[PDB]
Amino acid sequence: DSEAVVAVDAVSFTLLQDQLQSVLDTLSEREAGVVRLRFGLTDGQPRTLDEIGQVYGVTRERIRQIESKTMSKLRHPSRSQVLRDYL
Amino acid sequence: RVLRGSRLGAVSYETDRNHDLAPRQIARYRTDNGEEFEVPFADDAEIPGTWLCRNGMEGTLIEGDLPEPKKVKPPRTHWDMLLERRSIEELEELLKERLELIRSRRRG
Amino acid sequence: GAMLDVNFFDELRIGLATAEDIRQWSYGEVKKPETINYRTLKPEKDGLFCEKIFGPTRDWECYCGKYKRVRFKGIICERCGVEVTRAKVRRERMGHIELAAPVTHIWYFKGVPSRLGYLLDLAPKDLEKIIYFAAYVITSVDEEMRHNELSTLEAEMAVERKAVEDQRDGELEARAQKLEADLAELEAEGAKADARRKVRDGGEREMRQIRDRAQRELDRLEDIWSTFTKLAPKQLIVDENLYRELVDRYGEYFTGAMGAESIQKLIENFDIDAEAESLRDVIRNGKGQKKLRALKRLKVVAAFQQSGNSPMGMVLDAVPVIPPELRPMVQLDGGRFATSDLNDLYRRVINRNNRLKRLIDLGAPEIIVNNEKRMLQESVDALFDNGRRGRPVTGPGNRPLKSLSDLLKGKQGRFRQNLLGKRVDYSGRSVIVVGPQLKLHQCGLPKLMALELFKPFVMKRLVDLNHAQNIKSAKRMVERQRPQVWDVLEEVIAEHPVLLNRAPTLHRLGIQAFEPMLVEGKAIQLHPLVCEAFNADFDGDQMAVHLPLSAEAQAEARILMLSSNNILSPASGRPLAMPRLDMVTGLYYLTTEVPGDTGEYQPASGDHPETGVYSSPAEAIMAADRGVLSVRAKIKVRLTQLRPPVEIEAELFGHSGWQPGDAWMAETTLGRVMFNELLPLGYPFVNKQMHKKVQAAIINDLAERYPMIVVAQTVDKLKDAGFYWATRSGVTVSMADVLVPPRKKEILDHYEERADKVEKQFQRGALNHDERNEALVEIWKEATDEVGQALREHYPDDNPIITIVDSGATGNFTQTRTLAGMKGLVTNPKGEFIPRPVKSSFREGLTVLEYFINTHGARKGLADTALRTADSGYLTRRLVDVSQDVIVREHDCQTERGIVVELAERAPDGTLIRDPYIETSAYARTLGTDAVDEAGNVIVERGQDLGDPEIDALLAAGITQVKVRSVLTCATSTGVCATCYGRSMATGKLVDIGEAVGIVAAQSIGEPGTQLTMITGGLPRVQELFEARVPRGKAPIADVTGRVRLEDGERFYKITIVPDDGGEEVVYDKISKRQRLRVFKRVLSDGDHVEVGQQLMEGSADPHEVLRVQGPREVQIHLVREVQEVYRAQGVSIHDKHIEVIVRQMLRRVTIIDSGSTEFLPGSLIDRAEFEAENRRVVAEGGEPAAGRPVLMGITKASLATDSWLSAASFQETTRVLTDAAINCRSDKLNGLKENVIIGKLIPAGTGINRYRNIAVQPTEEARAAA
DNA sequence: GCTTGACAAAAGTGTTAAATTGTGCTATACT
DNA sequence: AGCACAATTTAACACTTTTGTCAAGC
DNA sequence: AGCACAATTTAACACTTT
DNA sequence: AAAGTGTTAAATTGTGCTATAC
Ligand SMILES: [Mg+2]
Ligand SMILES: [Zn+2]
Ligand SMILES: [Zn+2]
Repeated sequence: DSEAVVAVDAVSFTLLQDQLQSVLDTLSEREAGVVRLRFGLTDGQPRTLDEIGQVYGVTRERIRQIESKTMSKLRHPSRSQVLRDYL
Repeated sequence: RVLRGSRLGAVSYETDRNHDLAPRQIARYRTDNGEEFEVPFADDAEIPGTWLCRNGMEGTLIEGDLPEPKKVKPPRTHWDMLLERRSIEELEELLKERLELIRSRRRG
Repeated sequence: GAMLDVNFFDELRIGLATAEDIRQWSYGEVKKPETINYRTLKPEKDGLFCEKIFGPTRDWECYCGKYKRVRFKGIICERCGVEVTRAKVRRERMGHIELAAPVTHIWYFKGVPSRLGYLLDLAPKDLEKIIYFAAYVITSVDEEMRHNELSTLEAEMAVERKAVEDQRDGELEARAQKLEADLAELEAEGAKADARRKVRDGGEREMRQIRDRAQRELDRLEDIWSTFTKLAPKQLIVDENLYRELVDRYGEYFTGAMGAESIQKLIENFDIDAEAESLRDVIRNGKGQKKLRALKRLKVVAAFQQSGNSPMGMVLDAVPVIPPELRPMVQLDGGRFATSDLNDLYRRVINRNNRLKRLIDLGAPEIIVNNEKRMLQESVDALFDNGRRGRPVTGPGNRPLKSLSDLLKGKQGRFRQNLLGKRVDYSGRSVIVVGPQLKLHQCGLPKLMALELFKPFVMKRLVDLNHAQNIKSAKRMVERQRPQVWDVLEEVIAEHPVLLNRAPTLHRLGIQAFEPMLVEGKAIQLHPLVCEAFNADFDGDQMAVHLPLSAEAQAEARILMLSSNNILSPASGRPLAMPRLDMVTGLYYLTTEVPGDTGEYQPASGDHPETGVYSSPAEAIMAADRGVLSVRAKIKVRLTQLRPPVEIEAELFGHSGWQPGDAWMAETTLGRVMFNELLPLGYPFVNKQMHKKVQAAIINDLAERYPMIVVAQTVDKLKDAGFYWATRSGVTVSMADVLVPPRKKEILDHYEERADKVEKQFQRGALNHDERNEALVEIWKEATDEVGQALREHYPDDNPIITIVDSGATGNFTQTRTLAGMKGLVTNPKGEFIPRPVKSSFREGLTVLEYFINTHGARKGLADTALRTADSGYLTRRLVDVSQDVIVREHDCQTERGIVVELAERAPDGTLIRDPYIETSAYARTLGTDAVDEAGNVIVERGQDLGDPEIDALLAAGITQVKVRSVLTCATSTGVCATCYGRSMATGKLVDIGEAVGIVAAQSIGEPGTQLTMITGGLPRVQELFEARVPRGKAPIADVTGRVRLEDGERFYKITIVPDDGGEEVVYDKISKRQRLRVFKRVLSDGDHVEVGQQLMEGSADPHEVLRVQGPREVQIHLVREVQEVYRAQGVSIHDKHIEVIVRQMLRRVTIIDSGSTEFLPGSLIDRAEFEAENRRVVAEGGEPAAGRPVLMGITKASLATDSWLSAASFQETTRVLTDAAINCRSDKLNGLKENVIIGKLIPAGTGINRYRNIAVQPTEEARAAA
């Protein structure tokens, strides 16, 4: 049965979620919310840049440069080394 | 060799939840033999008049909309297959013929 | 009550499903015979896989795809109708099909006995004619109209009869006028005679034809009216033309139909109380075959009357559909599809149902509709139970399709394949090799098998240590076998026990826990002492390794199932981890004494001193390291650290004979000192030659008196010294050691001369064929035994072939007699003896013909071994199943009943010699009464364990009979008590209060059944006794005391016993001449006094007659003795408490003579406790006690007639148990340990009962106090 | 820290042609 | 088999709207 | 294939018409 | 004396089982 639950993957996904929250907690208050709404880590449904700009009161280009700075901050080796093993 | 197989489908890994879920409204349909069925629906959804219920037979909504009989016909109901190949004058001059055979055979 | 069924199970109730229940489970009606699309491979709507009805194929996505996330759940997509939910509810929602014509359930029509036939009083041969459209059945008749209009109807009938007669006499007058015209116009002129005779003959012929055609149609018109005048419901009309004549004429007075709708109409007009009262009254008043039949019908009528059932569930109107994940459609790679063989039957049912629904609306003649309904009935019958009525439905390849009934039956059914025994994770298996340096609790493990076995533990520990970043790199590091993980595996493997198991698992010692230790290689290293328990040999056997995970399972492996906690056997009590084949001959070469050896005790004083003394065993070892001393030479050491025997310590010290440091001189060998240094410090010096029986006695005394950790270390030291001296013993086999007897030739010549005289007397004509066969058999048996004696007396006592036999290491003497000497007689394929016989030996070599003769028995033995080990597992299975609810329940029930033990009969004067079988019937019991000698005192008081010193004290006191408490007379409600059971043979102390002693008692009888070779004598005799059948060599017993008249007669026998009271004599007519009469006291014949239950012929008395005549306390003696005789004839010791545990489960029930008035059908087998309860209540509300006698029934019949319906269906006859559990609406309570195994609960025995698993554990305060 | 203008790709959306599926009919005589 | 015809589903394209990205600027 | 067992028939019976 | 007629035994069919692991 190939559509079954592999037991050593469902543990690894849980530890990946915990490590993801542990890495995202070292960021600031707004950039972590921008990432969690841009990729849908809290609700499951992703958002657009206008959807985050509606809740933060700015345009799409202000949200986009915040995201483009946060993704550069996450490519730091202190933030990339503990996540590189999961891919 | 091993021969893996799959019933076609997927297994997703969202951890389950039970508090925030988009809101739903309940319709109620009524079938022909007086049964009541409750169907949930999304709020942004046009609730239809007729629903194929759990009983196996169609049930309309509890309101009085009366949407459509949709003018559906019989199909061929023999006759039609008789009337399409044989005309009325050939039948009327035959049936009466047969009718007279009821008159002559009864008394000899 | 709980549809989710999560951990709250109080009962589990079965019952018939009405049509209101089938359309209540279901989530919609499947109405198309479609499974899946051919292009898009998506399930079609309203088909056998439809999403709408059974659920979503993908998790949280609808069919069209509008809703695809967990934010919408519980809602139904308004465009496609599929409720968005998990996707594994496709294996739990049902579905139903609405039949356009009713259909009878096949289990309730084609059973044995047929329940629909009993419920309607219709024959099954008539029921099959009705429901498969072959005969109309009258279902109602208006009696009032047929009563009062009968006169006008017969008056109108006489009109048609006289119309037939009038047309008859009109044609007869026409024939009369025609023959008058013939005999007028032909005879008006001159004519020939014979042609006029032919004319008058042909006129008579046509007149006869007229009156006889009229006679035939008159008889037809009489027959239809005679059929109408006797009309009644539940009739049959097989004519199929007479029914149309009854419908067009007198068609208003009745109704008739065909098939399942007519059966439904008969069930509608069925008053259960009238049939119940009539069936009650028939068995009360009448007798004969009519009474014996009505009990069978009263069973099913009372079943439908008592409960809240109704018979309308026997005919169906909606058919449920199993969810599509239990009959999947799996796409194998390569784009291939596999369906699960239930889809074709569902497709055929819905196909023929749709075609019937189309033929009815279209309007059709009756023949096509009846053919369609019969096809629908056969399709649903093929779905429910294939191959029962008619020929089975086949697929491609002429194989029968698998129906729903074939998922539950058999040794493949869901029941014995996937519910009672499963495949497990965290396990492996490998070949086994011998591990002679390990301790008893250890076992080697291959490091690859232990790395793959212990994978999550090492995957955790190498992340607790900084060796990997996370769990994924740890998994990759383990799968790549990086060199750091072997340092971590020894950390995570320490003190973590593993269960080792070897199939077949005959007794409970075939699963044992060991602690592991990593061993290079790929073979499991087993300890050389547990091989007796596993019955493992090292010629290629494989064993399985399981890993217990939780803390409870680790505690159970460390405390309950460790290898060094189970030394003795639960069957007999003998030590099973005793030394064997090599260790026995090592200790036998050690501790023997050779006279005249090197450095013996000389003394020849007068010119030189004794020169055989030694200051200590250290000086003797230093002497034996030179060439001066042999180990098996008699010397006189001075031991300062070994305790002397009681006879020597009594005269040396007496008041305190302690030996840590006090000296005493011992005349022994050196080898017995080096043996006794292995035994414990307080143990007395032995000074005997170590046989195997001596070592069994030594280990048995160590198990009785010393603690359990001393015996294991002693057994390990004994195996070490045994291997070290077996390798020095000098036991080799060469052909120069196989000494032939030097006078074999003259012995064979003398017996050949005797055989030649016998053959000469046969060829002369003196004695016939079978007599000379028997004479040759006797002569060559005497020749065989004489050459055996010559070979026995020729051999030296230190031969390597004869030392292995005499030390009890392995083998016996007869094989040695076949090695050097004579093979003897060889059996036939028939079983008789070949009168030749084989006079060569396996050292001289056989000839061609003697080898070809020997192959007969040598292959018959192998085939019998295979068939015998096939037969023994069935007996072990039945014995486990009949006796699983015999567990220890309380400490003492305080009964005073008890059996008596034979226990050392007198002699002829003679004080008292022991009974031979005391250690199996009187050892490990408890006293019911205080023993008393001849006015004496109480020598052994009530409630003692009856060990060795108590038995010797009872034998010294001169009392030869002891009333003993037992399990046949135990007084608890459910299970036995601890003091009634006695000492558990495996632990050596009293039994605990959770031991499942019924399963131990079944395994102790089932294990040695393979060594039972064989009126019957082998394993069929045990199978005959435990099934309680009537034997083929049935011997009659007496019914009363009196005098026996033995009469011959018409070439069999006659025996008539006349009483002394007197009364009616007893007469037994036909006893065949092969069954010889029976000796006890001359021998039986005539002029004889008979006892009450004396046996009259030799053979085997059936247990039913001895139960009926002598009561239960004698049938217990008979069953225990007749089983233990078969087990004693082959040298197997099973204690009688196991056979008593089995035998107690047979006599638990009574049969009913007279019902009284309390719900008990006559001839039914009810439990004794429930019978006494309903006879306790009956003194209130009118005293009429139900009368019943005790019955004795076999293990299959008792194991099938149990309360639990889930435990009985998993055993035998799953269909006919499941189909009368459902009629009675029988519920289960889950109290045995076969249903808790099925449902996944804890069994109620051992650590699963409440008083053991409700232990609260808290630190004592001083310690919480001191921390 | 944040907004505006401008541009380009991605996603819905409507319509329309094609491909795909469902259903009726074929008359020497045939049992 | 084989063909004819209606009903239905799909895919393809044109056109509009959303969503994202670049350079400038206070 | 067989071994056992329980349900379902030929036939073997006295009893009552004809 | 024939002719059924129902009740009582030997023949007659069907059902269920037949070890364990790789
Ligand atoms: Mg072997
Ligand atoms: Zn949908
Ligand atoms: Zn008791």
